[PDB]
Amino acid sequence: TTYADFIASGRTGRRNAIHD
Amino acid sequence: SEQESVKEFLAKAKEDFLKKWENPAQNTAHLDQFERIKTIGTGSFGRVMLVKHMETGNHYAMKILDKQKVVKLKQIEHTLNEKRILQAVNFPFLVKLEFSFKDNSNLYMVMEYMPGGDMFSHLRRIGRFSEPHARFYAAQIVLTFEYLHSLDLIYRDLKPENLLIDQQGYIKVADFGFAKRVKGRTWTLCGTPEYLAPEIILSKGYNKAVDWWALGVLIYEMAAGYPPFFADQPIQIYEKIVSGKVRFPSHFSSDLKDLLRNLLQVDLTKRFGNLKNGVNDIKNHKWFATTDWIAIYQRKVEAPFIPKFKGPGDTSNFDDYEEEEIRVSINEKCGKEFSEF
Ligand SMILES: O=S(=O)(c1cccc2cnccc12)N1CCCNCC1
Repeated sequence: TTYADFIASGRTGRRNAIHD
Repeated sequence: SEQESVKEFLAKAKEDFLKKWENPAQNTAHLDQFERIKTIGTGSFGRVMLVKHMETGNHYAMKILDKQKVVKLKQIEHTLNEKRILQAVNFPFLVKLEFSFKDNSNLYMVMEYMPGGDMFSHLRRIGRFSEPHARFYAAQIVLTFEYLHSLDLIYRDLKPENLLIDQQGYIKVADFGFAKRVKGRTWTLCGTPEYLAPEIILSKGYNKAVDWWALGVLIYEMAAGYPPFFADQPIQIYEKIVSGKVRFPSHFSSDLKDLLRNLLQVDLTKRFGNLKNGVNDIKNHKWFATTDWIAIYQRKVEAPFIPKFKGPGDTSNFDDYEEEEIRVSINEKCGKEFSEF
C-alpha cells in the first residue's frame, strides 16, 4: 500500500528546508 | 456584500502593517531577562528554546541564530526579512513575536509559546485527519494566506512542521525564515522539497501562487496521511512534481479531489488562488461549502482536537534535542550586516 511505502521511506520525520 | 467587508478588513490591516513595516521595533529585551529551560525545536535555520521571562513569569519560545552561521549560509537578507515581517504582522493564526534583540554573537526572536506541539507530531501519530478535521485547519491557512498576500508577503514554507496547535486547537504559523515582501516575481530556490511548486523546481521565476500549490500539498497530506509526492530522495520528489501526475486515495471525496487538482495545477493560468477571482475560487469551492469563514477567524468553530494541558511550561509535546550552550563572544560579529535587526 502507499501508506506502507511512505512509512518504510526515509522521509517520515521532520523535513528540512532546502536552499542554494 | 461579503467581499466588501473582507476588502475593508484588509485595507485597515494594511495600514496597521505599513506603520510597523516602515518603522520596525528593535532591541526590546535582553537575554539575561530569560531563563533557558529546554530546546524544543530546530527551524529552517537555528534552534528554538523554551524560556521563562523573569519579570512576568510568562513562558516563551526563543529562536537563536548564530550570526556567523547565517552569513555562511547566505541567509542574511532572509533573516532581516523574517524579523521585519514578523514584528509588523498581526493575525490570529500567526505566531506573535513578543521581543527581538541581538548580542555580539547571536540574534534572538522571542515568540509566544504553544505547549501543544505542532501538526506534524499529531498528524504522524494518528496517521491521518478526517476530511472535516483537515478542512478546519485548511480554512485557517486559506485566511492567513489571504491576509499575508494582501500585504504583498509570500510565505514559502508551508508544511505541518511549521503549524503549531494552540490551547484552543487552532493553528499558529511559526517560521518566517523565507517570508518576503515582493510585488511581482522573485527567484530564490527555497522551501521544503515535498511542498515546492514546479515553477520553483524549474528555476522559473515565481509569485504568491507557490503558496497555493503548497496548500494543496498540505491538505492532501492531512487527509491522506502522506504527501502527494514522496520518495527517499529530493531529486526523485522533483521528477514526480514536474511530471504533472498525481494520485488520490480511494477514500478522498470527489470534491476533495477536485479542490486538489485545481491547487496542484502545474499550469499557472489555471491554478486556484492565482486567477481573476483570487482566493474566492478556493473559499467558494464545494469542499468548503460547510465552512463559515467568519466563525473560523473569530474562533467560534469547535476544534476537532485540543492538546492536553500539562502546564504553562510543559515540554512533553516536543521531542528531545541536543543542548548547545549559548556562547556570547567578547567581540562583535557581523555588526554591519545585521545593524537593522
Ligand atoms: O520549536 S518551533 O520551531 C517554534 C517556533 C516558533 C514558535 C514556537 C512556539 N511554541 C512552540 C514551538 C515554536 N516549532 C516546533 C517544530 C519546528 N517548526 C516550527 C515550530
